[PDB]
Amino acid sequence: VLGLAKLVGQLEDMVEESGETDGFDAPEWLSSWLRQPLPALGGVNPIDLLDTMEGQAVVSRALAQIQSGAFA
Amino acid sequence: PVTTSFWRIATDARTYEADDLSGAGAKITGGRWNEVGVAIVYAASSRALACLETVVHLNSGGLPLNRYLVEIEVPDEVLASAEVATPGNLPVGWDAEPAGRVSISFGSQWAQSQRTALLLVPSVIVPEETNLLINPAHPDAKGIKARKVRKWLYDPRMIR
Repeated sequence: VLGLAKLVGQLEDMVEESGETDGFDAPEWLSSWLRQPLPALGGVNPIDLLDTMEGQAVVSRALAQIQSGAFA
Repeated sequence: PVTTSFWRIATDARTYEADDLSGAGAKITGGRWNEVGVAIVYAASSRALACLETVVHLNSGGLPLNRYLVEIEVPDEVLASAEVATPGNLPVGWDAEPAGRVSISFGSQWAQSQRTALLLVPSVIVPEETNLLINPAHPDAKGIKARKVRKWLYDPRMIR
């Protein structure tokens, strides 16, 4: 189960807290991000990790670090 | 000057700000050098490296975030007391992607031992160039200052 809605919500919360929501299409942005290499994960596409609970946690953490400012 | 500047590209959030020195953000998520629940401040030795660690490495371009370049002014006498970790003396695995137990454990031991208030570590992106970790619980972290100096606008995914 992909659970994209949960990730979209996480992203929307981040932008509401830390940016500007007006005009922002979170599902659209997430779609691209999930299918692009993520250097923090060694260049793998995040979508390819969403088939396990572990992978879901890893992708959610990376998404959260965008806002938190921890280095990966 | 009697200080040395390190750099963050950071956002304000609900319960902490871009110029936070309490390590609140990294406490929430964890990072390469810290566990969830342990507060650490991450900064880079150049603004360029901060951009690589913040935007490029997390592929976070294109988000309408209100990002700030934050200057972290470190007293030179506190920096003089920092521990320096290098690719040469770090345990094998410190540069795993995704970050794993080796760097997280190394950072945890440094933080909990309170050996020093500051730890200089290599960037996984550019191992020859350093990031700075500040342990806000360490007594010697007193005197460090952080301020927003401008908006950070450079976003490789920006649409004109």
